[PDB]
Amino acid sequence: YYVDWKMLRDVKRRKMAYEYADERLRINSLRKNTILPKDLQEVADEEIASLPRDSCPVRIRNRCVMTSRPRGVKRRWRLSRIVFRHLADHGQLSGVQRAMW
Amino acid sequence: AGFDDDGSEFHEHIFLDKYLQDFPKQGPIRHFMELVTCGLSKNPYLSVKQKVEHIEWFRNYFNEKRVILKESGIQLN
Amino acid sequence: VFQDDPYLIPTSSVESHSFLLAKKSGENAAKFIINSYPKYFQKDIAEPHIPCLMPEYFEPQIEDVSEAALQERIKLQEPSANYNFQQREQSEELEEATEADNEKSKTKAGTWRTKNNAERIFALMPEKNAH
Amino acid sequence: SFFTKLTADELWKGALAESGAGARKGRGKRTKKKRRKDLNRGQIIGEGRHGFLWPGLNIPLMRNGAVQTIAQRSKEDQEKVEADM
Amino acid sequence: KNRAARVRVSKGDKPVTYEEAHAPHYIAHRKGWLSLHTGNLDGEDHAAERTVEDVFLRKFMLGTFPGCLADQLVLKRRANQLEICALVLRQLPPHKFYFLVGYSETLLSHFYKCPVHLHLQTVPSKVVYKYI
Amino acid sequence: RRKALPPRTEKMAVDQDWPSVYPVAAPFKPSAVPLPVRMGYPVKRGVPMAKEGNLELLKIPNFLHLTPVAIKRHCEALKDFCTEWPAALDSDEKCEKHFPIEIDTADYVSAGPSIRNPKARVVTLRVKLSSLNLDDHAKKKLIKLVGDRYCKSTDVLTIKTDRCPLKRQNYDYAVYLLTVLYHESWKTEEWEKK
Amino acid sequence: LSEYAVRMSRLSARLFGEVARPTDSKSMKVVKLFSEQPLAKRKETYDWYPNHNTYFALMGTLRFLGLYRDEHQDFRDEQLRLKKLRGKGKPRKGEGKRA
Amino acid sequence: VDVPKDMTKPEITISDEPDTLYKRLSVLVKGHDKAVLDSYEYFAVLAAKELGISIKVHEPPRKIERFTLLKSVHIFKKHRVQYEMRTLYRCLELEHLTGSTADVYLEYIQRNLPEGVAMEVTKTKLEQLPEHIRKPIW
RNA sequence: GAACAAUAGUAAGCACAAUCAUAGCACAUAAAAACGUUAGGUCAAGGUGUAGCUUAUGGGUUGGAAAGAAAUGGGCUACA
RNA sequence: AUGACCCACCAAUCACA
Ligand SMILES: [Mg+2]
Ligand SMILES: [Mg+2]
Ligand SMILES: [Mg+2]
Ligand SMILES: [Mg+2]
Ligand SMILES: [Mg+2]
Ligand SMILES: [Mg+2]
Ligand SMILES: [Mg+2]
Ligand SMILES: [Mg+2]
Ligand SMILES: [Mg+2]
Ligand SMILES: [Mg+2]
Ligand SMILES: [Mg+2]
Ligand SMILES: [Mg+2]
Ligand SMILES: [Mg+2]
Ligand SMILES: [Mg+2]
Ligand SMILES: [Mg+2]
Ligand SMILES: [Mg+2]
Repeated sequence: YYVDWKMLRDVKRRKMAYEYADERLRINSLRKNTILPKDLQEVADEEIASLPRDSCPVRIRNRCVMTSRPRGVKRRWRLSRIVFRHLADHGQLSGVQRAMW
Repeated sequence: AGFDDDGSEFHEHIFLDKYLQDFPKQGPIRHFMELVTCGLSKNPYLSVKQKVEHIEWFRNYFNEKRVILKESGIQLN
Repeated sequence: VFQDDPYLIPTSSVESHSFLLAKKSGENAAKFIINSYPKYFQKDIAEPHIPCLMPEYFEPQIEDVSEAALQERIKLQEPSANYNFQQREQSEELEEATEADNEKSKTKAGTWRTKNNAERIFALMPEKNAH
Repeated sequence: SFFTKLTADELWKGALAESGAGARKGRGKRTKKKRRKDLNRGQIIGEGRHGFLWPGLNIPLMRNGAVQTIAQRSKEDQEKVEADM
Repeated sequence: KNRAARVRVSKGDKPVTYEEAHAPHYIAHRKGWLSLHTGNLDGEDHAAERTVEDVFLRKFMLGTFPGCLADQLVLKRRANQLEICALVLRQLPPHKFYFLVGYSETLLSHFYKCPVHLHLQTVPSKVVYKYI
Repeated sequence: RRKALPPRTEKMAVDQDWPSVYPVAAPFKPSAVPLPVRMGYPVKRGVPMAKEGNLELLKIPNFLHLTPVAIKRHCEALKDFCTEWPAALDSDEKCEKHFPIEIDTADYVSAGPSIRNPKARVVTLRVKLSSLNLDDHAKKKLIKLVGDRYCKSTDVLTIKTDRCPLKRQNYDYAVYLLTVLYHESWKTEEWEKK
Repeated sequence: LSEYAVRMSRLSARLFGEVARPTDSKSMKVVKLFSEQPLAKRKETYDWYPNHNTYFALMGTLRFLGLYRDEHQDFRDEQLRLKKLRGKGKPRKGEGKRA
Repeated sequence: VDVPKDMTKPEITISDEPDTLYKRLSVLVKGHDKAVLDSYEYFAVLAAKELGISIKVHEPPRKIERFTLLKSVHIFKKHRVQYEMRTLYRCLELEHLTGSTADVYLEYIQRNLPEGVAMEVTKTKLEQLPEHIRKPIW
């Protein structure tokens, strides 16, 4: 079990977006170019908008890995601040410490 | 250690001209595909095989639509 | 081999035996779990990719095809004979290599069944002597 | 959902609510009472309801001077064990 | 008040480990780290992975050795191999102890795809730093 | 049945060689170490905690396998694998007069399951232009061709190679780039008269 | 700016393997597109989550095999046991509303 | 008293090839706590003096990364907790080394790397000239 | 439950204090700050007691979440 | 200048045969 249904939906999003990455890259190469004719890029536009909605990278959310928290996440540990602080305050994160200066 | 990348050498990475052999030579498709080829030239994360499959997808997609290319105002091969 | 603390250190010979034997029985339990449910240990991390830490497959890779299942289930003793019996029921010819492997399996695994397997080795195929 | 779980101490401390503000000012009645029971009290190492017998844990390491192989109990045997617990 | 990772003062009878006797502001000052790995250094990668591994290791070791675990785990990571150092009460006969040493080492070696070392230090009862 | 055995420190001889006890990197078992060592913060009347059951001594990386005697022995066993350094090369002047070319290569070690470091690809090529056979025209044309990769004060040309998966591929591509730069610096063409 | 300089630049670009013919700022984006690893392909993206099903299922099995001991699940268990003893259980599917 | 007899069997071969020369070898050890990098610098310097490798050691300036989180689970934004990560550096600079000596010293050193420290090796190696450049012109 | 030219107070412990950090002292700052108080805040970090839903108070997909009569807090830019 | 009412101390464990 992924801790939440939300976490599940995001795992599916990352799988789909990993699968169609090549298609999207290749089509958006045509789409992002001035050199090609517009008649090609319109058809290429309908082609990339044809692709499954859940395969695009902007629908992916970085969530807390343990606790599923949608924000207040430290990207380096992929952890919610809460869980992070819990772990760090027990001495379980190497090199992390309280900051005095 | 553990990864040789198919015994490939840098010229099989850097110079992709060999796969641009079938393509219209003076057209805008040469502009486009030379940009694509340069991009794949700079790419550390892909093998030779995958770059080739990119080039071939573009071959097959451009050769898929002849109609829109001819109608476009430039006759393209 | 043994743990270094004064409590777990073997006092006598019988203790050395029971301790080491216990450690091995534990390793055996673990490996049993790995091979019973391989899909859990499938996901790989290590970059050099150690082949030694992968779960093992003791199942035959093909079912109804004889020439695969024979050798497959022989490498694994009774499933090998069920395979050879499923190959002999389909009128599939067993060559000089087939029951030379099934023979090496009759010697490695296994007094009536030896005589019967020998009769099937000689009567069906005219096996080259050297096997 | 495995990382989403906790220690038994934490769970009991949570469910009993002894340290709350209701206990101090006597904001709740004495006739209401609930207790903590150890859930590790009657359990032995290696025991599960799948019924396995492990050479170092459930059963003695050596039977009749040899090494016992990993084995599993009969269905009815496990029925009697669970009845006992 | 700060409640983080604190053992509150009791009536004065409460046995406390050196570990639990020091609040988060005492890490790197008095008490050290319970994990050692490179991933949290300036130019380094995969801190996230080492963290999730760590968590699972604590949970797992706690469940595999019920009741005999004395103090929180010490996890040392050196050049792809992890040495788990543990303080363990004397509860089980050494038979069970070795059984679980082997079983665990094997199981986690096959799970995390790297060599796993397990070092058990046995202690009569929880070592008491304070009160009591 | 409860079994308590006295520690190794009892049977330990005073002069017993230490590296025999700790050959490899070890967790620090307190039973196997003879020296009384008290670590941990003290208490107002009391002392720092003993070495037995102490978790803080377990957290510490211990250099006990690396005791100076063990380093002497180890390095005396490693004297066989090492090959000598050539005499005449002792000064940097002769290093430059003989070998003009420096190839910089980075290797990284970090603890964990995977060895793969994306920074390990990069191969840097530093070559002095005074050690090259270039013509006046060829040298000026080279300087103008490479541009930023050439240092005008120290005359050190730099080629930083990235684009390929392996450091050997990048090494080959760097050397090749150098070769083609030199071959194409000597060629005079039409527009060079313009 | 000269023609000599433009020829020199075309030569440096053709040589070092960079883009040869003059391009728009807008089109260079395709060069950039294939010069990198696309976002959805990075191990920091698709490999973000640990597999929670593997951990949960594995440790569940190991619990049933009597190796791992889960106090949290034990708690849940005994609580639910007493709850169905009290007379409040979970309704068998389909029964609850209409009845 | 009890001495195993004839305990040594090393295996070394000499290939006819011209072993790679290293003008300079920089080994940069990053760490969290200072004392470990001190005992490691002592160990490394001693191991270099025993192989006669002639090394210098200096200390690159330390890097402290700080960042801020909320102290409360729900809402007080005036209150924060500040966390540090301190990376300390030792730089072992070895000069005038060969390829074999480099691989032996780097093996020995890398085996004995402590769990909490990381290491970066920059080798600047000597090559005379490439073949096609020597003194041909096209 | 104190009187120091001392009259019933001894007290371990925890806080304060001291040390530690801000790379030398010092100062400053940071950090620390018990027991309790406000049934203070948070069942929507996560976990949970009790009580509730179970072809639905659960799981999906698609598209919508507007707006300024008014009042006001904190800011930014200004009035040169 | 004013500020519903209502708020508090009357139960005993764990472990073993
Ligand atoms: Mg939930
Ligand atoms: Mg987003
Ligand atoms: Mg009094
Ligand atoms: Mg007192
Ligand atoms: Mg100070
Ligand atoms: Mg001060
Ligand atoms: Mg403060
Ligand atoms: Mg203070
Ligand atoms: Mg309230
Ligand atoms: Mg409220
Ligand atoms: Mg909830
Ligand atoms: Mg929607
Ligand atoms: Mg306003
Ligand atoms: Mg504000
Ligand atoms: Mg009135
Ligand atoms: Mg009133």
